[PDB]
Amino acid sequence: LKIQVHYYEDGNVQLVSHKDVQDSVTVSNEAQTAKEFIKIIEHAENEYQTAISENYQTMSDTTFKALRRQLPVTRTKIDWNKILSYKIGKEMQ
Amino acid sequence: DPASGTALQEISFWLNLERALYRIQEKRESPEVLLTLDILKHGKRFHATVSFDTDTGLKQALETVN
Amino acid sequence: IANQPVVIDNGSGVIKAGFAGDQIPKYCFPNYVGRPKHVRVMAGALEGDIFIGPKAEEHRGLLSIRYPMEHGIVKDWNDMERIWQYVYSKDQLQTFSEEHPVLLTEAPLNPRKNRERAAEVFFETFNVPALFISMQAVLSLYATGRTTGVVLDSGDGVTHAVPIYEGFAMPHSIMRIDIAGRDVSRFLRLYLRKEGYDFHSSSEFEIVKAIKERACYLSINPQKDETLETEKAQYYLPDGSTIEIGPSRFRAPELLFRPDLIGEESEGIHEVLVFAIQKSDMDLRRTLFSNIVLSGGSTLFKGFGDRLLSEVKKLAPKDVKIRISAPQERLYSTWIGGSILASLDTFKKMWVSKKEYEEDGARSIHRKTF
Ligand SMILES: Nc1ncnc2c1ncn2[C@@H]1O[C@H](COP(=O)(O)OP(=O)(O)O)[C@@H](O)[C@H]1O
Repeated sequence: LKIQVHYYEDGNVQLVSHKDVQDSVTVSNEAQTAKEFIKIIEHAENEYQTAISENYQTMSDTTFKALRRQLPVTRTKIDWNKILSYKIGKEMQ
Repeated sequence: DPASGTALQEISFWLNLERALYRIQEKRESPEVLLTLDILKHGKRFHATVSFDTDTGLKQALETVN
Repeated sequence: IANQPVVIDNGSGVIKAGFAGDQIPKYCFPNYVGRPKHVRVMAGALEGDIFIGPKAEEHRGLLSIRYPMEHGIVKDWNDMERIWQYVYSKDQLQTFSEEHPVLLTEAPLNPRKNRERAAEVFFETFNVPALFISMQAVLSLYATGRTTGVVLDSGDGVTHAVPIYEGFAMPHSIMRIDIAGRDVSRFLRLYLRKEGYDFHSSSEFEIVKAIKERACYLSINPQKDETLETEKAQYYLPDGSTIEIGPSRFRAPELLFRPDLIGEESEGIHEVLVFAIQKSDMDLRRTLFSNIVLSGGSTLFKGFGDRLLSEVKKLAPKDVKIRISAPQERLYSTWIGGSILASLDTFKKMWVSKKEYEEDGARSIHRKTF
């Protein structure tokens, strides 16, 4: 189930994903495996779309925090006047 | 002012500064002054010791003089 | 330029001072002011009215000891001026307040007026070349040498926890309650009255402090020990009497872990630590739990650290290494940290010059408060 989504309003963003679904069932009958094939399909697709949405939900604090935090670990802004004015004590350990 | 006075006065003034800063280095290198510095170092007071060479602009003055 | 920075560690109960670079504070004495109560009759008596330091401690019976600072906030500035002036006297420093920059410890979350009027006092009556007000937790961590960790202090009038990350003391996680040593002594006085022994004189409250300093401990189980009758050890007064304490020795410092006994909606020390840690970045909780430093004289009770460990384990999440350090200089932690901080070359750029104070004013201090 490969997905490609592009968005470029005042920028550029591309979502590329796929889930290597793997499932099995014995071919019992035709109508049974037809709607059962749909059962596996509805399962994996509802699962996959929902999971993708929640991956978007947990992205401000996990993925981005792997790249760039929203706020530093001190949870405050930067006193540029402090860093430039004097060394924070980094020389001392 | 670099143009204050005649040419020989300004040129001789830079010469005077050269030998005078060397005399300041002479007064700096005496063992009595070093003894006072040793007192402040042995007494764990690093302020006057480090400032004796950094706060005094004698080092940079002597290097430009040289 | 000046001679050397003087690290004056304040404290609502014990002021501590000395020059920077010193190993231990050479000058420490209680932060009280005693003036006589009786009548001068015989000539040749103790001349002078206000006494501070060892002389005020010696002739303790005559004085009417009061404190000018309470809960890290100065209530009387005249007595504080005399105390600071006493620090610069011939009995303590023998120097002048014109050739020494001053490092000044100060408790967090205090009013702006403390820094403002204290700065006026120094730069105007003392005319110090440079003043620098700082925190106390930052100094205690500098004294231990490590750099990231919380600091749990409980001096005489305040108690707080500061999660420090490499020197940047996180200002959004400093919990602070006002239940410290002096208040524990006060509650101990109440319990001594309930025992039958009365101590109410101002120069007798100090005896109550002495009892707190050498006859109290912390029970591990707070209730199991209350349901038993202890050995009821005695106590010798300076007078020579005898006081059997009993249950009024473990419930007295119990106040720090439950300020319900004093009737207050504040929290215990353990809750101050856990809230100070939990109101921080989730990525630093394990590092903060692995580095807790105690300081302040109220952390000297018997069984203090052990009970703190038990309490924190009850509040911390499961299987997180909790580690409480407790150096041997909890009384001198902030002062030793001041000696390390002010003895650096960056301190020249870290203070506030007198010229700057005359130019901008108090706003310059709040600007360069860190
Ligand atoms: N052995 C002790 N046990 C319990 N409390 C003590 C002991 N020694 C001192 N104290 C209390 O601790 C206080 C000292 O803390 P202090 O140094 O005043 O902190 P700060 O100086 O930051 O106010 C004193 O008021 C005293 O009441």
